[PDB]
Amino acid sequence: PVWKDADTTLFCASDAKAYETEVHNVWATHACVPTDPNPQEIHLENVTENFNMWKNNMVEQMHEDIISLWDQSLQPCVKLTGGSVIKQACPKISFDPIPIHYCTPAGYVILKCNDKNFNGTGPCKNVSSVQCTHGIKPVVSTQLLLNGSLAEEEIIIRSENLTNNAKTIIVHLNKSVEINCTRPSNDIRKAYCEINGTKWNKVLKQVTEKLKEHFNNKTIIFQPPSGGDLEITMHTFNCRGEFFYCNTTQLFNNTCIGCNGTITLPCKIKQIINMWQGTGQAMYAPPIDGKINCVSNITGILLTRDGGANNTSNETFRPGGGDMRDNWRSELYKYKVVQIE
Ligand SMILES: CN1CCN(C(=O)N2C[C@H](CO)C[C@H](C(=O)Nc3ccc(Cl)c(F)c3)C2)CC1
Ligand SMILES: *[C@@H]1O[C@H](CO)[C@@H](O)[C@H](O)[C@H]1NC(C)=O
Ligand SMILES: *[C@@H]1O[C@H](CO)[C@@H](O)[C@H](O)[C@H]1NC(C)=O
Ligand SMILES: *[C@@H]1O[C@H](CO)[C@@H](O)[C@H](O)[C@H]1NC(C)=O
Ligand SMILES: *[C@@H]1O[C@H](CO)[C@@H](O)[C@H](O)[C@H]1NC(C)=O
Ligand SMILES: *[C@@H]1O[C@H](CO)[C@@H](O)[C@H](O)[C@H]1NC(C)=O
Ligand SMILES: *[C@@H]1O[C@H](CO)[C@@H](O)[C@H](O)[C@H]1NC(C)=O
Ligand SMILES: *[C@@H]1O[C@H](CO)[C@@H](O)[C@H](O)[C@H]1NC(C)=O
Ligand SMILES: *[C@@H]1O[C@H](CO)[C@@H](O)[C@H](O)[C@H]1NC(C)=O
Ligand SMILES: *[C@@H]1O[C@H](CO)[C@@H](O)[C@H](O)[C@H]1NC(C)=O
Ligand SMILES: *[C@@H]1O[C@H](CO)[C@@H](O)[C@H](O)[C@H]1NC(C)=O
Ligand SMILES: *[C@@H]1O[C@H](CO)[C@@H](O)[C@H](O)[C@H]1NC(C)=O
Ligand SMILES: *[C@@H]1O[C@H](CO)[C@@H](O)[C@H](O)[C@H]1NC(C)=O
Repeated sequence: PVWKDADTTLFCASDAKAYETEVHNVWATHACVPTDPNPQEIHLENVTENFNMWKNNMVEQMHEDIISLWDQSLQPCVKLTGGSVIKQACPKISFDPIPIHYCTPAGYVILKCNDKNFNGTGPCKNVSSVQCTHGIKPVVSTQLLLNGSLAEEEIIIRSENLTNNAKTIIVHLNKSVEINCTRPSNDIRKAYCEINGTKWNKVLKQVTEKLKEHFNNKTIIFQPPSGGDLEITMHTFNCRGEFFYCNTTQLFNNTCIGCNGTITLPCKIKQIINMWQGTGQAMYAPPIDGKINCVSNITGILLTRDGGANNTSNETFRPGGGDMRDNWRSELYKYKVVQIE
């Protein structure tokens, strides 16, 4: 029972159904193995281990997987890409992510931090050892993290360096907030998201208080993004194959901390997309017929702190996103691959 930090090629596992035509099920059918039937972790009594969620190769390996999955499934009619115009089919596919597990080969094990207040960086006291991670839904989105896990007690603030304003902050919520997005049946690209306002604003209240704990009680100010290409300025996600862009100004600007009802965010289903996998534009086909609906859980927030506010008494935070590696980070944060012996 000796180990050291190391990186190896992992393998993936999932409860995919071989009959299902959903693209995540197909990709996991040919690319992952069945999940462990009898998994079990080994408690490491009075062992303290150092983790770093911002420098973890697991994240890059999952990222490479999700790039491959999307490359094979969600494929665009036209892909303007650094001067090329690769054209191809874009059949309306079935899209709904399933949990994926990340497993070590023989000779390696993953270490899992069970400290219920772990912030992703430095020491962990209650350390367990596993062979596979839990099932992680690979939900691509900006500004808001959806379908995710929740912090087990206090709202957790994750960052590689909180005093460096350039490094993204991940708010890990301890209570989810439902966001219910609909494109009603047949402007066929107009859509909207509904969110409970009292819930959302109570949770933003709590986030404010946490950030106060992290910033010497400086005043905390929320604002929408300041410049961006649309995938950043708007909450962008995929609903049954369609790319939704949603204005979140009503979430990051009324402050509202007589306002307490149901927030309705306007949204558009875009066709031309700035891809998150790599630089380039992808053009898909117009939306499917019928009502397109997704009821997701908001479980985390991607935030960028404003710079140059050192000599002021405020700290400004704006929703961020773009690098999906942080999206996988928000779930992989408690894991670490150690080579055995
Ligand atoms: C570092 N690496 C280089 C290439 N890259 C980009 O260039 N961008 C820039 C682009 C606009 O500027 C926005 C991109 C983005 O997040 N797109 C996106 C597409 C679909 C969905 Cl559903 C979504 F949630 C997000 C990020 C990724 C990061
Ligand atoms: C450590 O985490 C494990 C995982 O659930 C569990 O035994 C318990 O929460 C913790 N154990 C102790 C002794 O605190
Ligand atoms: C949303 O959150 C609720 C309560 O936090 C949970 O029971 C439910 O499973 C979550 N939904 C999804 C799709 O994870
Ligand atoms: C969430 O964490 C906050 C601390 O930021 C705490 O005050 C609150 O009671 C927690 N709520 C839930 C539902 O866990
Ligand atoms: C994370 O926790 C460690 C140890 O408690 C601490 O050194 C580090 O500053 C923390 N980071 C954040 C962003 O709270
Ligand atoms: C965090 O950011 C500040 C500001 O840029 C920098 O001075 C400091 O060295 C950073 N921390 C580390 C550990 O590099
Ligand atoms: C979501 O929104 C639609 C349209 O407003 C509504 O019919 C539905 O009841 C809402 N809730 C759920 C869980 O779908
Ligand atoms: C919103 O959730 C809050 C709980 O904080 C509750 O008071 C209310 O029932 C919900 N509002 C609606 C319109 O469902
Ligand atoms: C922040 O303000 C609270 C007031 O409730 C105080 O107890 C706490 O010491 C303050 N912390 C810092 C770091 O200023
Ligand atoms: C979001 O809506 C507000 C008005 O409610 C508008 O001022 C803002 O420009 C919109 N955001 C974008 C990115 O268009
Ligand atoms: C919200 O901030 C935006 C700046 O992007 C601006 O459109 C608006 O004035 C602010 N909110 C209100 C209620 O004015
Ligand atoms: C969140 O989970 C629900 C329940 O499976 C799902 O219907 C929804 O599409 C998910 N959200 C996203 C953005 O995938
Ligand atoms: C702002 O303050 C942080 C830490 O106090 C420092 O690292 C950073 O360089 C400062 N930025 C400027 C522009 O002075």
